[PDB]
Amino acid sequence: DTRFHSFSFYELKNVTNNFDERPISVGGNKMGEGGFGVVYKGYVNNTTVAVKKLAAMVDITTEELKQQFDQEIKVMAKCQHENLVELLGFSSDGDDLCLVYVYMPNGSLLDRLSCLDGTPPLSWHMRCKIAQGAANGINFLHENHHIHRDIKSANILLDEAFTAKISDFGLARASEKFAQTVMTSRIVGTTAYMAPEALRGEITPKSDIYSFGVVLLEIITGLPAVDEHREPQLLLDIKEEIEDEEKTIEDYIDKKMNDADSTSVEAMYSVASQCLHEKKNKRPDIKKVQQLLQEMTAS
Ligand SMILES: COc1cc2c(OC[C@@H]3CCC(=O)N3)nccc2cc1C(N)=O
Repeated sequence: DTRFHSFSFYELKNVTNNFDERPISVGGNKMGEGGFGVVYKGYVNNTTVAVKKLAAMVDITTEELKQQFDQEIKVMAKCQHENLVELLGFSSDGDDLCLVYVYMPNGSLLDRLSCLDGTPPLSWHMRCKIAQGAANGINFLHENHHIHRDIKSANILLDEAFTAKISDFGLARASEKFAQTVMTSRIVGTTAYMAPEALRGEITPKSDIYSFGVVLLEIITGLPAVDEHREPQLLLDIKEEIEDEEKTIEDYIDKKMNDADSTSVEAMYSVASQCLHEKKNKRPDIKKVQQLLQEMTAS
């Protein structure tokens, strides 16, 4: 139960060069974006920070956007951990709602897997630490009775040491009876990562495990979760191709690595495969996932 800094909108507007939407690669301040806002690089109190300015980028109301702003703050006040991005403050005065975070110099796992802007590919050694760190962050959330509901590589940020930091808690849901699955009338999340039961309205921590399985496939292959000009379009379908012996995990391993070994790659794939079980009750819990990922690098 934390209390955060309250920033003025105009200081955040000033330190981000009037919310310069041009990418940093061309002299702007934009680091990235989501369906609910744009992230800008800022400089407050000599400290580099990230400023997420909330906007209706997809079909969403002002009231729903304010609820996600409040929910992010509420979750960040309760959940502080090594593998969760740190909220420094917020801005609720003036024109837009802003959320200020600790600066993540290596951006998102999605951007690093795609080598966006010419960044060097992540080694298998770094990818293993990222998978372990992301699982430790999800474990902390589930231990504190929170369901993220939007686990994906755009929501796994990378700090100055490539430590994984789960981000975007605007859709997170608390549950005193952590088990006991409930339903919602507003289905939210990212389609390419969503569990079948989440697509139907169910709210359960088992859906976070399924989404994490898609993230593990992106880590192994370097492929995005969805690509409309690829066969298969959805990355999750490669699990079925491998099960039906049409292909092997070796046919899909990211070629942009030089230090992957068959044993640890097959160990990570086995975890991803278990996470992606269509029946939610057959998936492992996050504790089991954490254990399997630790055994993957043990020697
Ligand atoms: C929340 O803080 C950041 C979000 C970044 C980002 O986000 C893409 C989506 C939208 C919001 C989200 O959480 N994921 N892409 C690239 C770089 C980012 C850096 C930070 C940062 N803290 O430096």
